[PDB]
Amino acid sequence: ELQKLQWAKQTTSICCYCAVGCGLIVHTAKDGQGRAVNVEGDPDHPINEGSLCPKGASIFQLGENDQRGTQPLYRAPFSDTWKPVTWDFALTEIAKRIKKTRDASFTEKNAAGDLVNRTEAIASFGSAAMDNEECWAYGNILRSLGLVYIEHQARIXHSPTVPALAESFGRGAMTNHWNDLANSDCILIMGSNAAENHPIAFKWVLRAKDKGATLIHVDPRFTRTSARCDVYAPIRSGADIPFLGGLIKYILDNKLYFTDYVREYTNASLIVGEKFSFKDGLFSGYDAANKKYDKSMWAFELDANGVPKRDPALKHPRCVINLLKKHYERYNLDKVAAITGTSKEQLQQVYKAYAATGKPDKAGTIMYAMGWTQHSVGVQNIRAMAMIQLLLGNIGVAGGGVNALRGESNVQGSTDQGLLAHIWPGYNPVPNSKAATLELYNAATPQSKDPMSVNWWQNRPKYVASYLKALYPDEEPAAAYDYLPRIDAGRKLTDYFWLNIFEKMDKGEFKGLFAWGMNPACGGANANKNRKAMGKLEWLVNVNLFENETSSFWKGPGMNPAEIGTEVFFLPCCVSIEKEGSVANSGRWMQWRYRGPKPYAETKPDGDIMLDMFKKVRELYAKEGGAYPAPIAKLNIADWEEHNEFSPTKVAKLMNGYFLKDTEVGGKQFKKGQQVPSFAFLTADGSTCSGNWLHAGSFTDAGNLMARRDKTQTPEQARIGLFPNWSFCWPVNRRILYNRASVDKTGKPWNPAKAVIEWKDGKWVGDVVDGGGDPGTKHPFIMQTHGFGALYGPGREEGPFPEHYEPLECPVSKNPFSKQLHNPVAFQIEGEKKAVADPRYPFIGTTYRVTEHWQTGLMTRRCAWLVEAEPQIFCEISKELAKLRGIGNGDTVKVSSLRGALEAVAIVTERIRPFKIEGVDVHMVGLPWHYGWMVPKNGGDTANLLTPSAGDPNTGIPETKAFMVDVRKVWSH
Amino acid sequence: GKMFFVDLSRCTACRGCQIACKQWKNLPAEETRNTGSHQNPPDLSYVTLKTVRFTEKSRKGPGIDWLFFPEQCRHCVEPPCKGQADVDLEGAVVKDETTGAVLFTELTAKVDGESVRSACPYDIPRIDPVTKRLSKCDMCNDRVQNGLLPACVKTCPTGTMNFGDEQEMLALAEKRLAEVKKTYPGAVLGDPNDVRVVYLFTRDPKDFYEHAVA
Ligand SMILES: Nc1nc2c(c(=O)[nH]1)N[C@H]1C(S)=C(S)[C@@H](COP(=O)(O)OP(=O)(O)OC[C@H]3O[C@@H](n4cnc5c(=O)[nH]c(N)nc54)[C@H](O)[C@@H]3O)O[C@H]1N2
Ligand SMILES: Nc1nc2c(c(=O)[nH]1)N[C@H]1C(S)=C(S)[C@@H](COP(=O)(O)OP(=O)(O)OC[C@H]3O[C@@H](n4cnc5c(=O)[nH]c(N)nc54)[C@H](O)[C@@H]3O)O[C@H]1N2
Ligand code: SF4
Ligand code: SF4
Ligand code: SF4
Ligand code: SF4
Ligand SMILES: [S]
Ligand SMILES: [W+6]
Repeated sequence: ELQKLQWAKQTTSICCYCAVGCGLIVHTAKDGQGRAVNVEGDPDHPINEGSLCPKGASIFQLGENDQRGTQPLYRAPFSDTWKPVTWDFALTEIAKRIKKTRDASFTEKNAAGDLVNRTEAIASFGSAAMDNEECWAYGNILRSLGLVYIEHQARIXHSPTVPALAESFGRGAMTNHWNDLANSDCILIMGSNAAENHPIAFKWVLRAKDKGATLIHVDPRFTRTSARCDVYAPIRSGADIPFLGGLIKYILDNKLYFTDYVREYTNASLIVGEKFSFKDGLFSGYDAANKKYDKSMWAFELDANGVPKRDPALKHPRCVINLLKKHYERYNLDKVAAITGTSKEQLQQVYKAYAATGKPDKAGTIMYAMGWTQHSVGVQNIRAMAMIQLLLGNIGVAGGGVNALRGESNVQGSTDQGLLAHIWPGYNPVPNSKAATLELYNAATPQSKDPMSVNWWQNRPKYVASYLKALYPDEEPAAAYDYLPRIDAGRKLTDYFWLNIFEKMDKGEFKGLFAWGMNPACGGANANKNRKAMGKLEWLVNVNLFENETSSFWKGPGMNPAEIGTEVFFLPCCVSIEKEGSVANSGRWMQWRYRGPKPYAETKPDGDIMLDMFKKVRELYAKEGGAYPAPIAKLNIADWEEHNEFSPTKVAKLMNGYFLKDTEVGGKQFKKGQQVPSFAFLTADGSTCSGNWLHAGSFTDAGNLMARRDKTQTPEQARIGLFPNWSFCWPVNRRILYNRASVDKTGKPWNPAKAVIEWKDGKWVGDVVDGGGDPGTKHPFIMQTHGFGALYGPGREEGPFPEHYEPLECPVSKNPFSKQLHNPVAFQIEGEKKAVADPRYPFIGTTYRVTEHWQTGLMTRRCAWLVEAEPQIFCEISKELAKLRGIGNGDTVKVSSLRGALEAVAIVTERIRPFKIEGVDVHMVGLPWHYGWMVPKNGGDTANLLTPSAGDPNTGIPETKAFMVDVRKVWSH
Repeated sequence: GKMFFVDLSRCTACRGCQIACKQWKNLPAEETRNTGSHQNPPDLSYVTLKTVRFTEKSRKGPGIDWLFFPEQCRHCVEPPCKGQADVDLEGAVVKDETTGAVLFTELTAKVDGESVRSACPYDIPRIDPVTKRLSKCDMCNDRVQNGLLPACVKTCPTGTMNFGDEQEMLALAEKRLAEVKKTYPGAVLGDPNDVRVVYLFTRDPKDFYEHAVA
C-alpha cells in the first residue's frame, strides 16, 4: 500500500471553486480524527472522471494552511491591532449591536403609511461559497431581523442572466449541463474563457470536437481557450450586440432559421400593439426626464378572451418575426465590422459556421459568462443570443441550449435561496409596500386564458404559502406574511442593490454590515469608494477563512487606523471539506459532500455561527424586548438543529418540505410528516411546508436524492450523458430544460440520434419531461405566461429587442446605429464622472481571470503553489500599444482610470491587437482582478480600483468588462 | 513496462499537472516573479519536477500558435543519466525493470551532478546546491506500483495526459498522430523509440522548447 494514504480514511467531496462541480476524494489521518493528508479527484464522478484543474488540485494546501484564521478576532474603534476573543464574547457583542441597530432604525410604516416592518441601517453581503442549507438559513435569519439590503456574488455576476433567459424561456438557469456539451455540433464560446475559468468543461468541449463539432472563441484576447479552438475572432469589449444582431440579420436574410420550430414554439406569430415603435435608439414610451420607459407602449394586441393575437402565416406587419427582421436590417457586416473591429471575412465565417445548426438534426450551444453579463447592456447581450438559439431550434435539444456558466460552486444555489434584495427563495418576488396582503401579493402573478399555455407560475400561492409555513408553521400564511419585510413600490429595484448600498454606506446611512464569505474591498467595483464607505460603518462582521482586505480595510493603503471608528469582528469559518452539505453546480446538479477532517483550530461552520448568533439575538429580545420582536421569537429554528449543532440534513428535508397534516393533493393520499415528493403536491391552504419549492423532490421518503452516486442510465440517457441517478437537479430532475421543444406535434425527436425525450408507448422516455401532457397539447415553455420562446421580450427595462449602446466609458463619441450613445436608462450615480473619448484615458480597460487564481485572490493568494504559478498582477497590452508607450515586456506600468491607479508588470503579446473602430486604431489594456494589498508581498492591489460604479438598469451589475484607462511606463527602483 | 503519451494538441495549459505533482509529493514552492509571461516557475529545479513552458509563435490570419509544454523526465529506455552516474557510483540511478521508471536515489549526492545533467539529452536533472542531491520526475513510481495513474495523468481534464502499457500507448500515439495531423500538418511524436514519455508536437518540437527532443 501507499505510505501517504495508508492509515487515512477516504471520504468524497465536491470542489469549493467553480460551478463545474468536480468530484474530490479526501484522505483524513488517524481514520478521520486528524488533518487531511491528501485531496485529489474522484475517478467515479461523471463530470471530471478524477480530473482537477490547479485550483481543485491544491485544495489540500487550502485546508492545511497555517495562515488560516484560528479563532475570533476583535478590532476596537480607532485600534491599529486585532485582539483574540472567545466565540461567546464575539457572538454576544454582535447580538447587542444587531439589536441596538435594529431598534434605532426599524420602520413599521414608510412615508406613505404602508406597512414594511424593515431595518434600513443593516446590509448583508454573501455568499455563493456557503452550502445550500446555510444559504437558505442565513437569508431567513436576515429577513426575520427585517433586512431588505441582502446581496451576494449573484448581483455582480449572473444577475443579468436571470431576467434575460426568464424573459426568453421562462427560467433564468443554465438550460443544459456539462456532459451535454459533448453532444454539440458547434460550440460558440463568447463572453467566456472556459479553458481557464471552467477547465474540466473542456473535457466535454474537446469530446464534442472529436465527434465533428466546430469550436469558435470570440474574445478581445487570444486566451488558453483560443489555442484549443478551430476558429478565433477578436471582438472589442461592449460590442457584442452588433455581432449577435449581425447574426440575427444573416439567419433571417438567408432563411437559415428552423421554420416549424420558430412558428409553433416561439412568439414569432404573436401580434405586437400599434403603440410599439423604434426611432434612433429610443423605443416608444421614453420618459426623457425620469430616464425610464412606459412598457405599456410595448404590449401585445389581445383578442377579446385575454390571449395575445397570432398570425400563423407570419404575414401581419406587427407579427413579432416581421418586426424582428425590421429591427436588425441595420446590422449589415460593413456596420458590424466597423464597430466590433471584427473583419467582414471573420463575421461571414463565424455566422456561416453557427447558422448551419438551423437544421432540425443539428445543435449549436453558446457558452457565455462575465464577458456578456458585466455591462450596461448585459441583459440585452443575452436576449440577443437567446433569440439566435430560438431561430435555430437550439433550445430544448441535446448539444444545444444557453449554457450561462455559473461561477462560484454554489452561486446557483445561493441565488435559489433568495440571497438577493428582490427575491425570496424559489424566485418569489420580495413583497413591495402596495402588496398589503397575501391576496394582493398573489394578484400580481400573471394569468393566461390559453388552454395550451401551462403558465406554471399560477401555482405561486402554494410555494409562497408553503415557504411562510416553513418559517412560521404555528401561524396562518396571512398572519406570517406580515412578519417578513417589504420594499417601497415607488422606488426602482436597483435602489436596493449592491452599487446603491455602497453609495448609501458612503453617505453614512448604514451602521452595520455582514461581509459573510465575500471580500467587497476587492470584489466590489470602484474599490476606493467601497474602502472609504466601510470607514463610515459603526460595526462590520467579516466571516471568512483568512484575514483579508475587507476585515482589515482599516489598515489598508492610504488608511490611518486611528481615523477609522469601525468596530470589526473577524469570525473564522471551516473550508468545504470540514463540513457536510449540498452545493448547486451550473447544471442545477444539487450534490451532497461529506466531512473529511474536523474543523481546524476553533473555526466553526457558517450554519453553526449564524444559528448561535441568532440564538443570542432571540434570547436578548426575550429578556429586554424592543422593536417588533415577533418574527425573531416565532422563527422555526428547532427544525435546523440536532445534537446542539446545525443539521444540514434536517434543513435539506425542510427545504424539500413535508406535510404538517394528513391531506389529499393532486389525486393522492399523504400522511402528516411524510416528505413532499414534488412541487406539484404543495398546497396554499397550510397543510404543506417547503423552504424552497425548487427543492421539492430533492429529499423524499426514498431519501436524500442529492447524495445519490449512481452512474446507471438507459441506452437513450447514456447517448447524451444525462446521468439521471447521479445526485438530483431542479426542477424534479429535468437535466435539459424546455425539452418539450425537442419533439414535433407527435412527440418525435428533431435529432433522433441525440433524443432528449420521445413519445414511445404512451409515455415520455429519456429525460423527465419539462411540462406534463401528451404531444401537441401544450406549449413547451411552461414557465412563460403565453407558453412561448420570446423573440420579443417586453418586460426588459431598455426594450423588447437588443439594440447597440456604447459602454458608459467608451473610446468613441458617436454610435453608428443611433443618436443614443449610451443605454438610455443606464444605472448611474449622480456626479460620478465617465471618461468618454477622453485623451487622458484613451484606452479600453477590461478585467478577467487566470486559471491559477480564484476571485479577489483571498483564498489562492494564500496557496503557495498558485502564487508560484501567478505571483503578481500583470497588464496585458499589444505590441503596437507597447511601442506607442515605450513599454517593454516585463516593465512596471501604471494603469489609471478616473476612480484609481495601480502598478502591474506589462505582458506584451500578439495575443492582443489594435481594434480598427471607424477607421481608427483603439488599444485595450487587460488586468486580472485576483490581487490585493495584504498577500503576497509585491502581489499588487485589485483592478477594481479602476472599475466604475455604474451598470445594467435591470439588475445593477457594474460594467467591470468595458471602461477606459491610461497605461504609462514606471521608471522606479 | 509503462509509457506516457502526451497530446499537446489538447493541452489548455491549465497547469493542473504542475500543481498535482507538488500536492502528491508535498513539494515546497519556489519564490517567483512575473517577468512578462504566464510561465512560472521559469525552469525545472530541485523542488519543481514539472513546469508548463509557454511559447508564442505566429500563424496565418488572426491569433497565434500558443505552444504549451509540460516538461518532465522522459524515462529513457537506455538512460544516459545512469551511464554517467555509474562511472562515479552505481545505485545513484536505478531502473525499475517492471514500470521502466528511471529513479534517482540519495546516492546522487556522491556523483558529479553537472555531468549527470550534461549527460541528459533533454537537460532534465536539477541539483540541490545545499545537499548535492539530484531531483526529477520519478514517474510517480510509488503510485504506479500500487496500480494508480501518476498524479499529473489522473488530474488532466483534456486527454493531453495518457498512461499505461508501452504497446497500448504507442498504438494510441500513432492513432492520435494521424487524426491531429489533419488539423496540424507539422505534428510529430518525440523520440518515440527511445523514451517512455512520448509527446505529440503540433509543429517543430524546438518551437516548444530547446530540449523538447534529443
Ligand atoms: N480560474 C478561475 N476560474 C473561475 C473563477 C476565477 O476567479 N478563476 N471565478 C468563477 C466565477 S465567480 C465566474 S462568474 C466565472 C467567470 O468566467 P469568465 O467569463 O470566463 O471570466 P473572465 O475571464 O472574467 O471573462 C471571460 C472573457 O471575457 C472576455 N471579455 C471581456 N470583455 C468582453 C466583452 O465586452 N465581450 C466579450 N465577448 N468578451 C469579453 C475577457 O477577455 C475574458 O477572456 O469563472 C469562474 N471560475
Ligand atoms: N473587476 C471585476 N470585478 C468582479 C468580477 C470581474 O470579473 N471583474 N467578477 C465578479 C464575480 S462573478 C464575483 S462572483 C465576485 C466575487 O467577489 P467575492 O465573493 O468578494 O470574492 P472572494 O471573496 O474573493 O471569493 C469568495 C469568498 O468565499 C470565501 N469562502 C470560501 N469558502 C467559504 C466557506 O465555507 N464559508 C465562508 N463564509 N466563506 C467561504 C472565500 O474565502 C472568499 O473570500 O467578484 C465580482 N467582481
Ligand atoms: S475549480 Fe472547477 S474545474 Fe477546477 S477542479 Fe474545481 S470544479 Fe473542477
Ligand atoms: S493538466 Fe493536462 S491540460 Fe492541464 S496543463 Fe497539464 S497536460 Fe495540459
Ligand atoms: S530524460 Fe534525462 S534524466 Fe530523464 S531518464 Fe532520460 S537521460 Fe535520464
Ligand atoms: S509522473 Fe509524478 S513526478 Fe512525474 S511529473 Fe507526473 S506527478 Fe510529477
Ligand atoms: S459566481
Ligand atoms: W461569479
